[PDB]
Amino acid sequence: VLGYVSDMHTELASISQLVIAKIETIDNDILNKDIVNFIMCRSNLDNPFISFLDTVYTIIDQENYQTELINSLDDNEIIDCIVNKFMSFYKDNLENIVDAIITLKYIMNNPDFKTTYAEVLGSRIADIDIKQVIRENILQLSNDIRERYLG
Repeated sequence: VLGYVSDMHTELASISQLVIAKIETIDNDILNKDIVNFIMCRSNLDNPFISFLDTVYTIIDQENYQTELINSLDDNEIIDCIVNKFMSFYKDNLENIVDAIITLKYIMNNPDFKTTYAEVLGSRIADIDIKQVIRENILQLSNDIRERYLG
C-alpha cells in the first residue's frame, strides 16, 4: 500500500474529510477534467476526490475480474451501460455517481471501446456539476463503504 500510512479504514475516513475540506477550492471545470482523466487512466492524486475514487477502486480490487466481464459484453450492452450510468451525473445519489465513474473506467480499459467512446465521454463529462452531491453525501458514502468492504 504505497502512498498509504495506516489501514484502509483510516484512509477512507481521512480522504473523505479532505474532500469536504477542499471541495470548494476546486473549480468545477478542473474537477470534471480530473474525472475524465481518472476514467482514461491518468490519476491526478492531487485532487482529493480523485484520491478518493482511486482508493475506492483499489478497495473494490476488482480490476482483473471486471475486465473479463466487460470483454464478454456486446456493443448493445455497452451502449446501454454507458447511457444508464451517465444519468447518475445529473441526479442526487453519490454512490451511483462513483459507480458510474468506476464503471466507465473499466469500460475504457478495453481498447476497442476506448477508441469508439472516449471522445464523447470526455465531451459530456465536461458539462456536469456534481459538487453539491459530493458535499451532501461524501461522508456517509465513505462510512457505508468502510462498513461494506472493510468491517
